[PDB]
Amino acid sequence: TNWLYQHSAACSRFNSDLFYDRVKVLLVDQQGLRDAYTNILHIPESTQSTTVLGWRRSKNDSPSDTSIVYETVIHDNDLNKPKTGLSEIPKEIYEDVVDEDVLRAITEQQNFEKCNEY
Amino acid sequence: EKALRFLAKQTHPVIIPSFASWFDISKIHEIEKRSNPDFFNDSSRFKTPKAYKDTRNFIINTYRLSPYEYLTITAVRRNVAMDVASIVKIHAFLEKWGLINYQIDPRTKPSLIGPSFTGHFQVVLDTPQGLKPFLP
Amino acid sequence: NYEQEAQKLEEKALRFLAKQTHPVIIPSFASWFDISKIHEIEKRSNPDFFNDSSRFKTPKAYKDTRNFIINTYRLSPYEYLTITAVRRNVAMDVASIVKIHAFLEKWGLINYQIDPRTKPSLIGPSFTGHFQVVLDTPQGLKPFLPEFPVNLTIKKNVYDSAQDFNALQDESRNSRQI
Amino acid sequence: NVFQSLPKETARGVDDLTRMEMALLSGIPEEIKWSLKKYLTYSNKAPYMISLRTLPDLLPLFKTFILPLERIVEGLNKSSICDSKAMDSLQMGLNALLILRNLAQDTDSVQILVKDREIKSFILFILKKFQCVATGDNKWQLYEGNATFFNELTHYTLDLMEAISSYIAPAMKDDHYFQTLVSILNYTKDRYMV
Amino acid sequence: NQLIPQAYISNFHNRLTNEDDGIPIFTMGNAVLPDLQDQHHNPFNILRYPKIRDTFINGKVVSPYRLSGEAIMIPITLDIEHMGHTIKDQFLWNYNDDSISPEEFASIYCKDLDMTSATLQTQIANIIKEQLKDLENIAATEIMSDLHVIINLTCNLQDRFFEDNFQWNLNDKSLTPERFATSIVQDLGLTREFIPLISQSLHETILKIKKDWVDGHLIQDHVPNDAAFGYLSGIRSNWCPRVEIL
Amino acid sequence: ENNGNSVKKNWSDQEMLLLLEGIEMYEDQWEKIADHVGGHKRVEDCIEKFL
Amino acid sequence: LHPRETLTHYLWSSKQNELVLQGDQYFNEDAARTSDIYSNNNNDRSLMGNISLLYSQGRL
Amino acid sequence: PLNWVQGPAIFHMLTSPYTQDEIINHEMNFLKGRLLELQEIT
Amino acid sequence: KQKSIRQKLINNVASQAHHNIPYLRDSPFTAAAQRSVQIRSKVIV
Repeated sequence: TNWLYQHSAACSRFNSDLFYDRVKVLLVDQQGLRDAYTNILHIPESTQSTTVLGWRRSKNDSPSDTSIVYETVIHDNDLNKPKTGLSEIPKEIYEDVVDEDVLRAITEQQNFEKCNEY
Repeated sequence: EKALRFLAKQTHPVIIPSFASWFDISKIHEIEKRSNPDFFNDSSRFKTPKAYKDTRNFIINTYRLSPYEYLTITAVRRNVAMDVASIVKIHAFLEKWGLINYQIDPRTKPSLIGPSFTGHFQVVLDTPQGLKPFLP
Repeated sequence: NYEQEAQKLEEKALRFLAKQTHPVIIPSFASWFDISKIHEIEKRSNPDFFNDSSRFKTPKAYKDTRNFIINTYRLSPYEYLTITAVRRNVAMDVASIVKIHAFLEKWGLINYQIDPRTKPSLIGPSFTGHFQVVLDTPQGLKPFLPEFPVNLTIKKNVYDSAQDFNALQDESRNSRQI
Repeated sequence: NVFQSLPKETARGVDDLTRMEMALLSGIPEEIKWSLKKYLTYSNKAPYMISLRTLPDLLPLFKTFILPLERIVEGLNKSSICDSKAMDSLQMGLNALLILRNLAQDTDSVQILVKDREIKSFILFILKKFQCVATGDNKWQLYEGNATFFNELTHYTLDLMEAISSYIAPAMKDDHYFQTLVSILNYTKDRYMV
Repeated sequence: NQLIPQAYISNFHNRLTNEDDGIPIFTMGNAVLPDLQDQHHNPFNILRYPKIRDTFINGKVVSPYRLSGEAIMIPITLDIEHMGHTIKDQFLWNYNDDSISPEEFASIYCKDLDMTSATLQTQIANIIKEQLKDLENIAATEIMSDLHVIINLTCNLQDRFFEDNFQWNLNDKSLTPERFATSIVQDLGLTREFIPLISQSLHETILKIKKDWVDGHLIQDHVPNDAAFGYLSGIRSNWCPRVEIL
Repeated sequence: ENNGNSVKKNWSDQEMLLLLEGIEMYEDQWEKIADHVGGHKRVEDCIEKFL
Repeated sequence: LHPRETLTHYLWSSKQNELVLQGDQYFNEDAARTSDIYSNNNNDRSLMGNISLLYSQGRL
Repeated sequence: PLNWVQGPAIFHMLTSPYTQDEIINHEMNFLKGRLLELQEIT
Repeated sequence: KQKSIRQKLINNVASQAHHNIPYLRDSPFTAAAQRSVQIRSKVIV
């Protein structure tokens, strides 16, 4: 006895040790790194907003206006459901499942992920 | 005989979504049978279904100690005597179907180190008669 | 509690924003290019990534090495980027990465020889218009929320004309007036 | 100290030759219109610059707007051109046809166009469509609103036939060109065409 | 006016020979780069950083250079000493593709290092042709019968030697070894310099196992080492990766 | 006055007077006309205001 | 013979012909001597956009 | 081989007529202004 | 004085009127005319 709990605790403390090691190097102490070949500051891709959607047009309030308003906006679908992608699954996989509520939920999550655009 | 003592002592309560109701913690069925047939349809002598059951139980039991942290591949690989070509195919399976990476602290999932993203930078056009902006 | 998390997300978005200091000049024929999607011209110029002949030539890795060279070129626009400077950072074959770098140099996206001081400017699009770029929440700066369709504008900016839009001026000439 | 030795021959961007060469390879339609208009200008002002003998990679670039014109010619009998896209392809095709006509009287860019076995097939197609107008058959009745899209079209094909007429001097018995043009001659009323 | 141009700065070899950056090619607020802090859209504010004003001062003027069913990845090593310093690097090569010549890539590689000695372009390419001739029938194998080998893998980068031990199955072609190389770097938090190095150290071990399978025909599929939890049911892994500072 | 004015395209009486003074001085060379207003007005903008 | 693609052809071609015939209206005698061309007509878009181009060529 | 050469003098007149008789009278003046300037080179 | 600048502006933005205005350059008569005025003369033999 006391084998599987010891191995699982070793796995959990190893994952926690790696999580405590990499974030102090990347984000806490000097906030990034420096490339040796080019003048590019190394930064993790997790804080970079890897996707971009289409353009949005509007109009100013005053007529005969010459000001150009260029800016950014952040959009997300409710910020609660995760990005566990069910969209990389062909439609012939989940056909012999035992329930119908899971057939509702998988298609709901696939529509949630295919409605990433506004 | 072995996981019953492990599941009772230091196991955090299970958070399961609605699209993960097909998952069975005891045995397997036709969804997990058809996804990775290399464990079943005589691919090798080492990819036995009992070792497959041991790994698919060990990963979902290793996640129960830290539900809010990202379960990496290497931390599973430290105490699993299986090929990494199968460890990745099971870890990506459980991440795709939303079991071991559903509700964690999202700053725990690592990404690739590199440059920043250029999506909001102002880029102009080289017109042969001017320098008109690119504003569609 | 919701507005406090929105203000924290706006503060960390101001922390990780990668502000612009130098302009990027692309030619007029290179207007078909987009960051996210892969165009049919890129699909037909290098058919080895899309015919699925080899395993080391995937469209995901092709999009990654397409974005990497362009990000490392646009973060430092004044530097002439070479093949050796990006070879030691990405793990791909030479006979295809030279094709990719020659594609990006041939179509004028990177390594473009221009001196913009001797060319006049024009006003192409309309004057009015709120040109806002739509980004997504990065996985890693999301709130914890132990158990929200609110948008946030990070940097507000105005321009008097396109000639100061080309020179990255944000009407700060009230401070540095002659 | 480094911004004082810039070469002035390439500090204005890339030159107009490769700019207009990449303009037709791009997908921007106003840029393609500008490139075809400037190539129509260069074909009148200096035909030796854009000749096929000097630039070998120029002959597939102009065929991509002339070869899909056959669908418009087959659809020319009725009002098939509805939007501003089929008209745009029509204008690009008739511009590139006149560019290749202006590149066909230079005694060096002619033999390669004779060796090209597809431009002559387009010429044969236009002559077979014009033979119905020259004869009076019921097939492919010409639309009167689209007669101005064809009267100025057939002259640029007859000019290319006049250009390639010297290199098809070995003629056969069942020659479609000699069968078509003798019926063209008995119908037309244009002095220049006769 | 008052616009900085797009090109004509190639201060790269002086940073290769700067003797402070982690480059193994040549031997002889508080942020360093303002990629997260604004400069109020003024150019002069970039001159306060020493890693950027050195690029503005010590720059130079160059000229722009103008230029199959299954890929065979062969790692190519290089070790040539010339005028005091050495050249030590490694790069993969597609044996199936023949679009670029090794003479042409050696000319590009000597143009990038700012040497132009007109003999290293032949000296590198002769070693490239020699290794591609000696390794022309070693990576086109048809490996079956479920070897399930063990791999001790080492990475050599500036007294920071990376070491790991894993059991690999070189029979199935599902997992990409480049994906395996970058998955270790994403977890451990290393830089992008190990991204070529781990895969180029892995393909050499793969071709060594292919040499053992072809030249000697040794099967040696006899009890690979486990921890009695995975494959072998002894009592019911091997090691862990680490970065040692030597 | 000699201080800085308000936001652009307001065109107070001083800025309207100095441009019509400079046109009667030079009649061409708009680089020498834009600085007579005070320098804070563009060459491309003073022509658009005068027209 | 066809009732569909000739009425959309009419609604396109007659609209383009009306846009061509309504393309010469701001260049009359008493229309150019007034000030309702230059002032506040940013919706016109034909003129008042090439003053940065004609000044760079010396045409004035 | 690459040789940066000056392009030919293209007669781009400001007004753009369509009749032939309003083009030749300026084209002859363009030829007289072009050939007398390129004659002194050779 | 401003009338001379207006005459130099209007007779330079309206003398062409078929290269920047889209609906006048997308006309069947104007496009055919601009194409047909660039016809190079045919040589004999």
